[PDB]
Amino acid sequence: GSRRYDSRTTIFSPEGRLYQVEYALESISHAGTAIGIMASDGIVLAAERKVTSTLLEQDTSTEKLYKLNDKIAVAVAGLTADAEILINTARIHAQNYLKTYNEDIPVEILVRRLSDIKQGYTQHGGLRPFGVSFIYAGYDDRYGYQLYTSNPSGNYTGWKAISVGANTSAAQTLLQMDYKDDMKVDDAIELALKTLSKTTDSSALTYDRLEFATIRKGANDGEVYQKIFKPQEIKDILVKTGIT
Amino acid sequence: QFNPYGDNGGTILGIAGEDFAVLAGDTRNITDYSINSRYEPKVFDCGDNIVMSANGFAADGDALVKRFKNSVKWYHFDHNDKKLSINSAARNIQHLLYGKRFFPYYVHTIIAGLDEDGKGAVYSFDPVGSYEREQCRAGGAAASLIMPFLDNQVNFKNQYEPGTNGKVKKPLKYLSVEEVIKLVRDSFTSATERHIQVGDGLEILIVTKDGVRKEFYELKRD
Amino acid sequence: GYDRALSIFSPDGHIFQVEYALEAVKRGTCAVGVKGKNCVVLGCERRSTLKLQDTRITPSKVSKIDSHVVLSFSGLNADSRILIEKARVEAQSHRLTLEDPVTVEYLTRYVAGVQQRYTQSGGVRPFGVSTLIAGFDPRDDEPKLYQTEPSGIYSSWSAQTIGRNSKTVREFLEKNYDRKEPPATVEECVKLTVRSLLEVVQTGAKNIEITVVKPDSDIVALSSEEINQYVTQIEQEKQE
Amino acid sequence: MTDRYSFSLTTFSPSGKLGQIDYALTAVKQGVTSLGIKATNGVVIATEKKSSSPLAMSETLSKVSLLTPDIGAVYSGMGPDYRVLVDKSRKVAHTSYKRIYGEYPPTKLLVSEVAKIMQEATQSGGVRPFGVSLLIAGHDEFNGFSLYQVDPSGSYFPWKATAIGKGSVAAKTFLEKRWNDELELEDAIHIALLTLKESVEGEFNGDTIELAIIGDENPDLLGYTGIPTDKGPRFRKLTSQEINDRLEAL
Amino acid sequence: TTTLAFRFQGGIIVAVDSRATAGNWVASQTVKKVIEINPFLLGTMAGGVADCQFWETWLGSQCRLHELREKERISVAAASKILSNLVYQYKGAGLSMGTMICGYTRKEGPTIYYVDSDGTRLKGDIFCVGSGQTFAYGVLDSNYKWDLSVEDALYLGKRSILAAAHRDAYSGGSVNLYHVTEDGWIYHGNHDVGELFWKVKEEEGSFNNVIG
Amino acid sequence: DRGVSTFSPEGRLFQVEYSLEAIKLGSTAIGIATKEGVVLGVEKRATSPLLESDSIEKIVEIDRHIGCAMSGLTADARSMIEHARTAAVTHNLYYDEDINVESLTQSVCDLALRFGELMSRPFGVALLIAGHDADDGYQLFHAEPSGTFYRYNAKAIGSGSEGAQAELLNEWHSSLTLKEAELLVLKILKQVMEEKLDENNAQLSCITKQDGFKIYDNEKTAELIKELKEKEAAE
Amino acid sequence: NNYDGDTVTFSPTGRLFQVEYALEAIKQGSVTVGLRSNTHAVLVALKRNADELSSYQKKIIKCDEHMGLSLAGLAPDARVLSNYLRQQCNYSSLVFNRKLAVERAGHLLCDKAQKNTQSYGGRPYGVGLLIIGYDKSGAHLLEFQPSGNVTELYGTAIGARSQGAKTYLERTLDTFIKIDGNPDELIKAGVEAISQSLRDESLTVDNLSIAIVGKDTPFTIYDGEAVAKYI
Amino acid sequence: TQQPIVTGTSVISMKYDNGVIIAADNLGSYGSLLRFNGVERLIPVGDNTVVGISGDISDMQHIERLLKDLVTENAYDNPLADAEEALEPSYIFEYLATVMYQRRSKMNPLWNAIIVAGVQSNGDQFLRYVNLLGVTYSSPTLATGFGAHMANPLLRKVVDRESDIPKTTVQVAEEAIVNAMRVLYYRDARSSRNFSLAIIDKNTGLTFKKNLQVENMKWDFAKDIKGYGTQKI
Ligand SMILES: [Mg+2]
Repeated sequence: GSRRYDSRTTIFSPEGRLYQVEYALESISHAGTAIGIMASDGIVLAAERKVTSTLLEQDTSTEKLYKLNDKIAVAVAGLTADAEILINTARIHAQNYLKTYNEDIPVEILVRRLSDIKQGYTQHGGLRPFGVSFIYAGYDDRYGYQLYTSNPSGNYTGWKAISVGANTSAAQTLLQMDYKDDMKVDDAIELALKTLSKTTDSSALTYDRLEFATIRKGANDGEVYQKIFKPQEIKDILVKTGIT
Repeated sequence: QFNPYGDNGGTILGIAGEDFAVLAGDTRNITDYSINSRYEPKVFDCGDNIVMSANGFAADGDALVKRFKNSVKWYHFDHNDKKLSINSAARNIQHLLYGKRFFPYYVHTIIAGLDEDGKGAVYSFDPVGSYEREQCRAGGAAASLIMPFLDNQVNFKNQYEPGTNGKVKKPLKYLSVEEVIKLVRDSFTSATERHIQVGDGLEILIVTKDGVRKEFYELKRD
Repeated sequence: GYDRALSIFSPDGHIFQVEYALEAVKRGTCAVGVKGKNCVVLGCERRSTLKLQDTRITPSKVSKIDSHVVLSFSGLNADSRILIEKARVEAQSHRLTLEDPVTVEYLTRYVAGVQQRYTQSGGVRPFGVSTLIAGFDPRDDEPKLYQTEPSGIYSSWSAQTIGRNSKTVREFLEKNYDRKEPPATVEECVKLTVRSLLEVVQTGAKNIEITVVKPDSDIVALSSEEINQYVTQIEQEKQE
Repeated sequence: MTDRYSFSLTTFSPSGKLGQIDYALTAVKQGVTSLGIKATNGVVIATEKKSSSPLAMSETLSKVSLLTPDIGAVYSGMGPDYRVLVDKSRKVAHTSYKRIYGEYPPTKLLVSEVAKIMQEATQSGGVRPFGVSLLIAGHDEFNGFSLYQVDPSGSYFPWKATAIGKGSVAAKTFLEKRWNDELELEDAIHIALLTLKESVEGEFNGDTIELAIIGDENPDLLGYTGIPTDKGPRFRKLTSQEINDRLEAL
Repeated sequence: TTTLAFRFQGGIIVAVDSRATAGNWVASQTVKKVIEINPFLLGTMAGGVADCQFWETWLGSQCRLHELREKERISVAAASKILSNLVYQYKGAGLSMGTMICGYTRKEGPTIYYVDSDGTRLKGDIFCVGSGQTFAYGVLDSNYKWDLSVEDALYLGKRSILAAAHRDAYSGGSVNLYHVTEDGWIYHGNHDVGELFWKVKEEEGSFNNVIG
Repeated sequence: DRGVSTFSPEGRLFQVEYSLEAIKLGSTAIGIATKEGVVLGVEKRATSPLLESDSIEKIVEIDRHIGCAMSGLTADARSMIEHARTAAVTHNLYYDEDINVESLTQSVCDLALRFGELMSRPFGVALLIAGHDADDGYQLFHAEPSGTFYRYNAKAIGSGSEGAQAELLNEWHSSLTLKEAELLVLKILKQVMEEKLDENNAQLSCITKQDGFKIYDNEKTAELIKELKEKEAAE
Repeated sequence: NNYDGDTVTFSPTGRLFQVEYALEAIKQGSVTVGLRSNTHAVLVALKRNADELSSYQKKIIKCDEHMGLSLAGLAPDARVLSNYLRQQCNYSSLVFNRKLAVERAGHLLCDKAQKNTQSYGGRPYGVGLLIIGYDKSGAHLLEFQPSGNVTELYGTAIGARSQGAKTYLERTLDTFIKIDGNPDELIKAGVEAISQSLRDESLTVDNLSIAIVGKDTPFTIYDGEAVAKYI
Repeated sequence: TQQPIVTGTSVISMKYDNGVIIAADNLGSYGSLLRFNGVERLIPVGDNTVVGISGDISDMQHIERLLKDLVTENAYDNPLADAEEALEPSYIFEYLATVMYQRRSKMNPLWNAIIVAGVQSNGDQFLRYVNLLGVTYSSPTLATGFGAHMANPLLRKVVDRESDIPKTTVQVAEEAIVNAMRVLYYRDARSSRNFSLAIIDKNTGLTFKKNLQVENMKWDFAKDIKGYGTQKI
């Protein structure tokens, strides 16, 4: 019968590893590098679009940075289509939570929910896992500014600075070298772009090969503002930090 | 509007002796003021020395007896031909009746036989499965006519010993099967006189350790 | 639905999926449980391969199932959340219906039952997780410490360790733990737990987590400095 | 019976490749060349009507399809897969949008919905991916004119101009030289016909070329009059004659 | 029907009448209105006879399963709540039930729970349920003390049923007495109301209204 | 791969035959039926000295008149016990009586073959179901994952089974006392066990008509072990 | 070989190997014998024990007052199929007030066993049955195979070494068919038939099982000292 | 739950020494309207059973089809379909009785009263009743609707108990049935003159008589009856 053709996506190897999760992580390691850096007064999301073209309509394009709600955003690394499935779910979860408790969803609760969904695809159902790794950047009144990452296993962890996608080993070493706890957003912005500029497989880091965002309490008084950078704004910050 | 229930009349009577039991019932079947049958057997031998009668709505009565007889059969299959004891049959019937708690078997069920000590046993059920072991129980149309007579003539209620004037009760001496059958027949003769749905014939099943025996008697046909 | 029998017997009478789930546990960070006279201590290894971590928000290794019971684990992190969630739901369901919080044994039996169910259900793989469940029964001052594993077997332990290099720390505990006289105080119990992890951990910095559970829902997690004081005192006595 | 293939037929290989998606992209590569070019006041999508037989009536086979009055689509790869996608794309534009908001979806969201359908065929049980790459050209009030590409993986990218299928690599290079942000629709149509001629072997005329535009509202194609706000479809398929007229000025 | 149960120094007293009626017709004078859920728990019966019988026997099965799984006697709280949660699922369907779930455990001591077919579950010291509950309450309230002896408590419960059996037309037949201790309930006999009335009247001097 | 419910060329279910191998790896359990009662005894086999051995529950009560001992993948037995208990209690509810040991054993064995592509595999555990009813008296059954149950006068399951069974073959007779059976289980367990038998790594239990099913205290078993040592030294 | 992984796969010669392997389980099973006259039908089974402490596995199951069978192979599969027959016999009685014809009972078993041989996931039944009965057309004996093939016979035998009994019956055909109104002689012929399939072991009191149904004889099984008469 | 629309009135029957007789008129009423005059309400099943049906005609036609189907089904894989394993009256009845009670128990009854008349394999008379409620009973005489009230009294004067059955001949029984049918024609407002009569005898088999008419009617005395009390002319 049908059994003959079954890949069996949800099984352990003899070493105790989930084959598909490991291969999905291998897929993600070829995706454009995304970097998150948390500061005391905000978070920075910086990501690299994959070998673009000159004819690509960049200003209407979104493959890396997505908005989950007004407080939380994500940086994607892997299959974009897979990520959008999960993103729409995450957006619904945040709205459900808001409708139920009349309060914005705390960052971890959202992250846990998405991470649980990914986990489910590795334990039951017989389907392939989502080939996606997220960086969650967000804010709530409990823990303040938070950075998380999830991967196809459904395991998530909290970070001060983190990278996903390609060259994470090189990127994480550079972040670990220059990051400090008392750092500020404008310094983090510079660190993020400097790290990408060194780890990139491209010849030079330009505005058309980047997506950029900041979550700031740099919003008028006790409130938080998300800023998805426009192509021209990414071009300005590249000049400001001294990369182009 | 469709009324799923009907009243087939009839009257039944169970009496538990010291080492025997009787389950009696008239053989008249009716609807309203018409007679359907002058001889429609109402009390059945269900095997394992148990007798049963589900008086009231005959369709539900036949359905229940049929399902119980079936239960006895499957009890043999499932439990190595073990004999269904009268108390186990009673509990089983409770579950059959309560199974239709919200659309009841419109019947007053009585079973009779011998307990595991060889003594006479009668059990009595309401339509939804509540049950109790009793020494004496009439059921159906003329139950209200017969029970008071049995309270007086079986349990000697309100009877005292002459000379003492209310101080000493009449002692509860045991009745023989010939004595019980006389009370059964007089009960049904009296019930036939004063109740229109009672008559035609009386069929008595007598349970002893030897097995089940039947006795038939004519009743007035008006 | 996907009905495929993943967990099945092999010719030698082994369920390889269940055994490979144990290999995932072997990979997991070391966890240790030690019960004193009037307390239980859950020690957990944090691998220092991950720095730049935010320790405020990163999922802690020890989780409260109720106010009186805690659960630590070794193996797949994502898998452990599913068991923790189920256990927490069952803990509240028990309070709702029995009008009494779960015993530590009951909660262990439930979690062990879930793990077992996933070893002979179609379309699912076993949990790559072994747990240490510890706490105190309601209105009881006797310490409780249990262990579960992917196969669904569970048992009580005077002291136990699971995860990577658990063979070494079990070696330490087996010679250092005396049943006739368990760690009489909180100090002694924590000290023995930190000592046992120091056999395996590497640096006694942020690599050791300690959680002390006492009777009557008295659960507290030690800080870095408090643990660092134990680490300091242990090695100063060792220099002799 | 019952569909007993409740497991994924597309799975990650040790190298991190999704084989079936890669192979779907190979099928797309074999397909006939189609292309899209975005101008300032319109978009143009074009392809070759590769007739399987001269006895076949190639007018009955529509490679360029209207999805909504302001959105059109064209493909490269497996025709049957494209046909059912157009059916689903048309329906989803109503069920998940028009029946809710009382208006036709903006290009990007309809593309998003099509992309979702193609992604699900890449993960769902007992199915293979769609063997097509779509080029969806459209217009809406707040986003203006747009042109998207959708791949078998479900990934979609907005383009100024592009080409897919057989001679895509050569065509995209041709488009890169010709495109600018000041093209008028007629200039785009002219470039489209030039670009498309390179990949075509045999006959090159209105009967062997299919070409549509998203441009100005067509009140003559609305079918009714009386409602000022309703001004007619921006999508319009160019006739065999209309194409030949422009082939003389080629 | 008249059923009562009250907590006191020596545990719990449970007392019930025996009558069952269908309209004015006295269907039975020998109804067992105390279910022996198990050797430690008792349940009383009011309202639907079947409903009480069936579901309190069922309760005994659930209590038995509990102690098989947990290796410990079920609490009165837990046992009562199993029944109340069950009848609540059937709420609206037309179940008729008024019962006291009576028991004596180590952790609780003597405990009584009133459980209702509307889903009501109340803990308390004195409960009285049935058509003759008001009559039983009168005797109970005016004579109850925590420091009653097992002998006096047993009589109080018996006398309170007699009060109701007399006045309430739908109560009577006979009085069943139970005394619940921590080591289990103890049956204290079936007492015919007909004989008990004349006995109490003479010895107590009560019921002077009635001619004997 | 191959069907879970596949027949081998010899006419055996592969999975059932493989589950029997898992049961051979299990700790030893021994049952001995006499006319004074049935005795159940198990090897606890703690994997470490830190494991509190009294938490090892390989002997279990099904009802007051039925006890059970297990061997193999003991986690698989929990749902079998739950079913057995439910079946015992349910039958009492429906029939106001104790359920026959055979009927209970049959109800448990009905679960065994409910596997395919119901559960995904057979049970990896064998049970010794011991009890008493009024019809057939004291009974001991052996419930396998094949769905087959055999009644036994004495039976051993687990890793030391065939060595123990050969011992039970010689020792059992129809006039054994309960005390003799107790010492016999302890004797044979001590023979097949790896570690030295004591009250902490072995457990006894029995089912009698009067007292029902009882697991033995470690203090009670310890005395029977000391009584055993002396009687073996007595010749 | 490559076509024995499941029941749904024909071999290149048009064979169903899983069915044939299920058929093999029957041959491993203990011998049972069936035979009838015009008044009575008789089952005779050789029960098998695990060892000397164990009981002897029961081989005969009652289905109704007028019908029953004997098994050879997987006993649980016989329990399933006998339960199914009990229900079908019962349905016939309850609904139609009619005792199920033995031939129709064979048709029902055939069809139930067939569904297991054509579908994926399932498996063939691993047991062979010998059904005896007495209905409105007299005495009957059927032979069920888990391939689905049911066969009405005068006498037969299935199980290990069954060929010896089957040859004996094939010789005795003209004698035992005429044993009318004599249950003890028909049983003797059956006990003599099953004796042809014995090696090393002989018929003891807890080894031999016998059933009988007839004109005025409900299906009744004889075990223990009840069969000592025939040993 | 429904209401009967096109209805059939009394079905009357009785046992006699060698078999049973059953009869029913050929009318399908539509309330007070005597709509259909050629409705056969006796339906033979094989050569040993006749099912007589009163009440709703659409449900009768359904039952008729069930019985027709029952015969077909019984013949399947049954070499003795026309011999030992032929349908018996007792099988046909029990089947119908099951259906009626199941349908009432789903609160969707077949709105009928049915009398299954036949002769069993051993020559015994079968006569049993079942209706929309699933209520069943047997008697030496059986009748439905108005027949119960008027026919039974007349038929019971011939066979008053079980011991009268062997004394009753087919001629006496048929005479009583035919007289009863006349009485019903006088007094039942939903009856017709035309009727069918079936005799199932253990010797002569099934005799089905169609197009019978009520005859020898008394009406002459009507001419003398004038007014409602005091009127003379
Ligand atoms: Mg009368």
